[PDB]
Amino acid sequence: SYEKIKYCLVAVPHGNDIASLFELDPTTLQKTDSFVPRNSYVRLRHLCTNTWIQSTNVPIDIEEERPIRLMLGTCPTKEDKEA
Amino acid sequence: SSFLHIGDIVSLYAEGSVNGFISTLGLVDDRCVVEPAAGDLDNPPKKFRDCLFKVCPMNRYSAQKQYWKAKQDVVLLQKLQHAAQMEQKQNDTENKKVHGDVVKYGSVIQLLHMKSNKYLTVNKRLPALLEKNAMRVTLDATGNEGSWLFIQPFWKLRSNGDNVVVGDKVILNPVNAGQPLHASNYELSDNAGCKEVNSVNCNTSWKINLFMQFRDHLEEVLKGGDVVRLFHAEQEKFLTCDEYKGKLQVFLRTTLRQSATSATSSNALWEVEVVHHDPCRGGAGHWNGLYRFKHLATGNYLAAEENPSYEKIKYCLVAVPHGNDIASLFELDPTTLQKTDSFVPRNSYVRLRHLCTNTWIQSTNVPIDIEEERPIRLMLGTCPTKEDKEAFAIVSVPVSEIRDLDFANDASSMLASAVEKLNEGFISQNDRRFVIQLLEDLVFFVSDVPNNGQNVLDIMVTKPNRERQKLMREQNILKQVFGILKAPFRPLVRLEELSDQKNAPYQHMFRLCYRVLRHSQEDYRKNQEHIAKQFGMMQSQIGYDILAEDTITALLHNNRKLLEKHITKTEVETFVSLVRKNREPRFLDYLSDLCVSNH
Amino acid sequence: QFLQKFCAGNPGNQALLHKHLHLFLTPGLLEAETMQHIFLNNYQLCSEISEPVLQHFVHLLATHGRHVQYLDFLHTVIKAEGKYVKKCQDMIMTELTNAGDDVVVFYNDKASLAHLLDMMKAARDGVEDHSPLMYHISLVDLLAACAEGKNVYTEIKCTSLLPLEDVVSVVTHEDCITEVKMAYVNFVNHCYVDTEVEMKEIYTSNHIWTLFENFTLDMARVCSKREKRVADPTLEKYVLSVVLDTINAFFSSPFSENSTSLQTHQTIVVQLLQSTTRLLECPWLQQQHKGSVEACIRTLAMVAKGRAILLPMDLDAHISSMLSSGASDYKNIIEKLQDIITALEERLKPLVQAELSVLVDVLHWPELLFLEGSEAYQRCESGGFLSKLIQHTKDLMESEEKLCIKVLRTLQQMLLKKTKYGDRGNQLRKMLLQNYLQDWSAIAATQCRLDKEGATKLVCDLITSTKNEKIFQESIGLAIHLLDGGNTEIQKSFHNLMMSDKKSERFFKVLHDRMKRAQQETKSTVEMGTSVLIMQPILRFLQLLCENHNRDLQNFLRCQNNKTNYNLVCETLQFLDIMCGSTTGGLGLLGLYINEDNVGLVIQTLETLTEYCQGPCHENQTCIVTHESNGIDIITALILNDISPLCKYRMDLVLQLKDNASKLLLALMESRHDSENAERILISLRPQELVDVIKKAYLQEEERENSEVSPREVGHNIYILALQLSRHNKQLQHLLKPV
Ligand SMILES: O=P(O)(O)O[C@@H]1[C@H](O)[C@H](O)[C@@H](OP(=O)(O)O)[C@H](OP(=O)(O)O)[C@H]1O
Repeated sequence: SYEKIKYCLVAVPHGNDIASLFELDPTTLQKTDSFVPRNSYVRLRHLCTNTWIQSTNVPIDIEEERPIRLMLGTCPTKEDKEA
Repeated sequence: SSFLHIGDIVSLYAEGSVNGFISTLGLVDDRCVVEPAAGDLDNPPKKFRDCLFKVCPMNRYSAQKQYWKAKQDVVLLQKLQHAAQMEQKQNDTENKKVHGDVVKYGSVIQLLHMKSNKYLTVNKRLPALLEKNAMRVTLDATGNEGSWLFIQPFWKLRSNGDNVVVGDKVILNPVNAGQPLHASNYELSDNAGCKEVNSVNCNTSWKINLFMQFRDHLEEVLKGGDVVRLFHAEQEKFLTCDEYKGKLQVFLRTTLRQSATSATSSNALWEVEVVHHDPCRGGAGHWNGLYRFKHLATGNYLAAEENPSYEKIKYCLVAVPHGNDIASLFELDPTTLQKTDSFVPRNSYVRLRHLCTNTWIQSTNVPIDIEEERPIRLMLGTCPTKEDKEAFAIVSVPVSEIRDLDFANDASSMLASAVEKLNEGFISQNDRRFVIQLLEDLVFFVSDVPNNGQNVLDIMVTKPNRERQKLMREQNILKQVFGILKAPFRPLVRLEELSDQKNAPYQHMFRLCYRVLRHSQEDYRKNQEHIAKQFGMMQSQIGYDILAEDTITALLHNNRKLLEKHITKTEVETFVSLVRKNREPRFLDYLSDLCVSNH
Repeated sequence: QFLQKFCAGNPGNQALLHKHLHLFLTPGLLEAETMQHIFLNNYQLCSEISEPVLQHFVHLLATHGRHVQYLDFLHTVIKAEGKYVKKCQDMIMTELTNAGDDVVVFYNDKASLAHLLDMMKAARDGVEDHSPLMYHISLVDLLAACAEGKNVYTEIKCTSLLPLEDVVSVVTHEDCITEVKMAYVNFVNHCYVDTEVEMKEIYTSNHIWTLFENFTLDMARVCSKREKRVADPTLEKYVLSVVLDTINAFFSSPFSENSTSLQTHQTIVVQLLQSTTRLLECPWLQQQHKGSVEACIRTLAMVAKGRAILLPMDLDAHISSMLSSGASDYKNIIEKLQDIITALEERLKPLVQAELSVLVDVLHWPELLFLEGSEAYQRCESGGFLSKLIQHTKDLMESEEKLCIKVLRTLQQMLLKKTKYGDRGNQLRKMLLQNYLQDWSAIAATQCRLDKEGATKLVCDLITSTKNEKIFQESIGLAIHLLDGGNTEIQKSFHNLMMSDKKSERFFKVLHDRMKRAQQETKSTVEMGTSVLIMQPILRFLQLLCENHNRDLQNFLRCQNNKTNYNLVCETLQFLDIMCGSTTGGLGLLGLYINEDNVGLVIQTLETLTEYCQGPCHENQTCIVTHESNGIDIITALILNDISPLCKYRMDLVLQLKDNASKLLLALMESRHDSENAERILISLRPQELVDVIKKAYLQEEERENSEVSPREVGHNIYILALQLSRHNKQLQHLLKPV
């Protein structure tokens, strides 16, 4: 249905395709590009599409009592409030 | 990316109900307003000097507060004063010691306004003027204990104890009030399109936009936003821009004074802008960088345009209303051999080059105003070749002059609006009240005496301020004052009916105007001659209680030339006739003073 | 209805019903009525009321509907036995503001004002027992009660909700009932005339004068009705109670001096003065109401004299004359039983002490009860009963608070010196001990044995995790008793536990949180609040830890190896600075902050600071000397500036304060050769004043008659302080040289 979410996160059976490649963008200022510290906030971006993952408040399972599943999307813009 | 540091100059951008930078109304107003229509992050407001705040550490005010309350026995007062001075000294050294320290979330910081040198504070006791629910936020010179503001995360990504990063959205929570700052949606009646800032529970987020770093804030280097004037060493003239025939033109003003450097002018003040990728960011200037020059008096940007007649000057310097175009970009070429391309030293000779055209600015001896007596405006041109005999010294400006210019510019703009409103025919009670408030403020400005409730109309000046008087004349405010006198008596108000209580508010306004004229001229020949040029209007209005006679006597008392030229038999006839009608001894005294001048 | 009558006027039944409070915490008008009756005229229950009750009531009002039973309960909760509860007012106001506009409804719009008038005329005869009109009246009264307390934000919010113009417009209408008029007047009195907000709009405005002339009209109608025998009790209460109070509040305030400047205000003031003059003439007024009327007349009269108001001769003479006049056998059995009860209680009181003292002695050596050679005897010989007591005390903390408190008190008595109860008590103790069971060194042995059992661990566990003030206080007392006499074994045990235990961070945090609360309470004092009393035991416990020159313990008090360090050393210095007034206190106004009550605590703080420095530890000395609170100046001011107000009736306390201050300063630089400490103290000190105070101490032999600490001794200590300082200051060395 396209909404502000142009692309939706989904699970693919095979990861050999480039569509499963992701980079990590640090939230704070790290020392050059050294090892990623454990327990650190990161932002996920799609290499193939060059988009940043965003969270949406549209439940996937709308047709049930008290939906608990929330769709995750990607947008070209960067949202610094999400990590 | 960089971390926020104490002493950095940053602009706060409120995100929420209203999206805009936080600024303050000019003049003496202490209110803070967020203007959504002024601009956004991509396009900062034209007057960005009001949105700049410096971050300072905590400054204790317990000793100062105890002094102030006690003032508002003698030995005790002196002891309190010594402590307050000691406390002020202890604070001053602490800020210097803490300078350069990183700012961490959950810490207390103070925001200081650069233009007004006033701390942004919150008063819990007094509610906001517009939104009674919220508390009051205002700018205070010394700053009370409410200046302290906890800087707290707005994102869940940051946490208490984390260093504040530039561009992070933060919440400023006052220590005492306990309610975060909030950009209200209540439009201010005084100024359309301006909102209000008050302390109340909300979801507003303030984004930290960096303008200049603490390291680059050195006073020995040229920095973005500095108020400097360009002095032509070869011709010993100051760069200036003025309105000649309905169009603003740039030139070099010829000065008859023996010392050219002393010919300081309010219209010769320029502001240096460092152009970077980020419009909000400023910072220090480099030799290889690009600069923009802005006229503080008007706000136009210096640039070059095709010469109508071409002469050796292919392109002539002119002022353009908007500086976004590349035509306003200029480069600085050092005259001496400097160390690589480091910071431009303050008070150093430089040559201006046009990036778009790749030409060097030159001075020409062809006056712009040829059709006038003793022309004083000289055209400035540009040529492809380089002339090593010409440069532009960057002379610094004191803080007092820039503050006065901002006051004069703001006062002139409102007076022009008031003149237009009066010329239209109808003015509301609120508008005339604001005009009266502005007039008395101007009267205090020219007089310079502290405001302690004394009547403005009855005030004396021991030593007139020459600088303010010159600013008063140059900024055309006296012309606005003359317009305020002319338009109403053209009818909205009639002189013969002024005695009626219905017209009483107007009488006070006219009285204030003459006080400005009287205080504007004192021991200055140029102001006296300029005011005396409209002798007809003042003479016609004599007889009514507007203090017109007092201004005329004061102006002509110390000037023999004007006294002989203007006072003919007609004025004596008017004075004696008024004496007969009133039989008031005051008029006799005025004639006696008129008879003898300068003893 | 039976329940409400049962708990009517007797707090005992109210507490008894409150025991099963959770029964009534359900929606229902009857339940709310019972809740209101239970919390009626009971300060203890009202002050002890917890968040859930108030939150639940606010939720019901927001959701269940607009009802008055909730407001009635809230109103009784705020006021109990004639004294307001600040906590309840703040909590109620915060909940009302956060709830939204559903709970709080104010009719301010033009349509709303018309709606008010339409109901107001409908209920002209009277107010129904269940209607939105009285819901608004109760809300107005509730807000006024909340604004009565000292809270600037609460008054600002209340002022915003009901502006001055709205009150004038509603009251001035001819179709207005007395109930709303009295409520609005009370609200104005509690918010506008009496307020901490600097705006003070009421004192400078023309809106109030409309109320004043309306008040004059109301009084005129009241007296006319009295003459016509049409008296209405509601109106009589209105004019007598709130109208007089509002008039008194305005015209007795210091901001009203400039309020009355115009002729119109002057005439209105005259109208009020003559109106009350007519009111006092009538005899129907009672003595209780006469006093209020006379007070208003006196306040009005003095205002007239100050402003030189002009009044008609006839009433002016009458007012002056009135002012001058004012200036110039079942009962036998019941009583007999009461005396017998008192006599028996007094007679048997000494024996209870002996009976209780048997418990601790039994706990000392439980072995004797069990037969020799049995398993129980062996277990009791090496810990056993006592060991389980300490271990299970931690477990029962949540199960029974009283049992743990009693155990701790019993343990404290175990670690305390025995006392002679009396002849009868001694005989009972000896008889009981024979029936059952068949010195500093002793105290030290007892302390070591309890530490072996786990008393130190128990005290640490109790302190770090506890939501009960009494348990925390008892644990501190037990620690002080354990460490009394400067026992090294207990001090080492505390050090080992703090290092090994991972919860020592919570221990330091709670002490830090407790310390700051004391400073805030001390700052707010400008009798003693609960925080400051619990301050002293913490300082005593810390001092005992650092007793006998323990360097490592002193270092851990300053800073530790954990992630976030709390420096307990400077908290005492800050507290002392605020207690004495800080900078202003040391600027010659020292005597204006130290009272007879707080001398003891100040001495404890100074003594604790001295013990910290008397390591000799350099880190503590520099930390106190270089602290930003500038506590050195006040410390010096103690020696220089004598506490004159206290010296008038108690000089020994001043001398003790001087002695402790001198000792602390000596310890600050006792073993320091650097001039940084000497430079800072010298900057705070004045060499000329030091020689003067030394001279006064030498000549202060007059008060030596009744001085426990000789003024000569403290003078010599100050001299040694001066001599130590002369090494770095040339000027002080010169004066100190005698001729
Ligand atoms: O000492 P006097 O008689 O006042 O003369 C001053 C000066 O000699 C020039 O006439 C003029 O400077 P420029 O011609 O260089 O402007 C200046 O006005 P100014 O204040 O407008 O410079 C005068 O005030």
